Amino acid sequence: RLAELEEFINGPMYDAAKLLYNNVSNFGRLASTLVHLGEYQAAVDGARKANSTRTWKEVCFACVDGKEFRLAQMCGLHIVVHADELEELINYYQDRGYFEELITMLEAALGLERAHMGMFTELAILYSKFKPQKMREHLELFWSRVNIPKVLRAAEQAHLWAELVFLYDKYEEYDNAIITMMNHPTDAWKEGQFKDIITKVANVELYYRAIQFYLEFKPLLLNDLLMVLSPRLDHTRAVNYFSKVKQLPLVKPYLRSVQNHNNKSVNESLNNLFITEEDYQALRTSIDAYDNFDNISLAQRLEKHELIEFRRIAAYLFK
Repeated sequence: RLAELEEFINGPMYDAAKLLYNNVSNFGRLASTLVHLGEYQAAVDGARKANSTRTWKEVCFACVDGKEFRLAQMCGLHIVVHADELEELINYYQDRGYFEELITMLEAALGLERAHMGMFTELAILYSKFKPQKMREHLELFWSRVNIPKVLRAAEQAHLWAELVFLYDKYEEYDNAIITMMNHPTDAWKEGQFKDIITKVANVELYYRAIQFYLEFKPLLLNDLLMVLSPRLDHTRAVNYFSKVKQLPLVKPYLRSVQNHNNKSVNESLNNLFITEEDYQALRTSIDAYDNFDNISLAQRLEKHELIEFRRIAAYLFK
């Protein structure tokens, strides 16, 4: 020990070289041997002085092997910042099965001034398959600083529907956000945002596919939803469906809201309602303001009605 301590340090083996490399100050191997000597905490000092990447990898990895984590962490925050290195560092903490610590480190890295995309993208991914509850609040803050396509394929695989919509939304892949809110309603579906995304949708067919969904599982919301679909909705096609599905009394609010298009199936459909609900004043106005309908059919149908207000209308229709 002191044998070479006062000899090499007098004038111009892991424990001997430890001193040798120490005076020449080749921290590259000073740190390397310190590890190879189980003197971890100090080896992280040599790696600091050595200020080398390939060097922190030797120390960090071994520091891991020795299951020294608070060390392997601060000794790992010097590597994550290096995109070209981020992967091997993760793939290493993975096979050693230390997924818990790997995600505890990245937790801090995020703070680092040199924190990049590859980090946020990788934390999300991990979070999905190891801490789903966090997966949300994470995208909530760093959805902009992450490779979206990869994070999606990662929630798709992790059935995190609520989040999937979030991103599909941000990534402006609206058709997908809707399709998703529609197959996994409990999770994803939210009344308000459905009425905001649906619009952006590209493939209009989804409207008719949504109408059906809302109609079969959410009746009270079908009208307010129809109101937003109006501009691009093929009303004749819409009314036909509701009619075949004998649901026209439910979409009344919508029918009135559209009738002003003097659409036929609309008037005919709308008029049948005023009739079954003995609303003759409303019927009068309808056959007065909008004329696209078969008056003789109506006329004939009404001339047989038991209510005088209607029989009078029939007469008016025939004239």
